[PDB]
Amino acid sequence: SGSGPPRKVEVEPLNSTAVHVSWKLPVPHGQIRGYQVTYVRLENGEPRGQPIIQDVMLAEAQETTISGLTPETTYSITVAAYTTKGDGARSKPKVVTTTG
Ligand SMILES: OC[C@@H](O)[C@@H](O)[C@H](O)[C@@H](O)CO
Repeated sequence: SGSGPPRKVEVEPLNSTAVHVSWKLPVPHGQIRGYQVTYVRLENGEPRGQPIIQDVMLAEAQETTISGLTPETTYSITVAAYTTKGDGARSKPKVVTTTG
């Protein structure tokens, strides 16, 4: 509502407990104050447990590392901007599974 989604979200695995998430600026709305990276464990494709929100509270932000993940575990990741007119649209989920 406050903005379109972050564009070209990418996930790069780092190790069995961490992945690197990056994105491009939403299409130029409210003014961007930061980004909300949300991830949730999936079990057989279904979300399980509370989603975890990692705030990246720089308007210039375009990346963050999610760490403390469990090995051999599947996660669904979305990104949304925080704006002066409320949350932006969330990106479509990107789903990855950590190595062993
Ligand atoms: O489709 C993959 C499967 O559901 C698995 O990766 C779970 O996320 C993991 O077993 C968590 O216990």
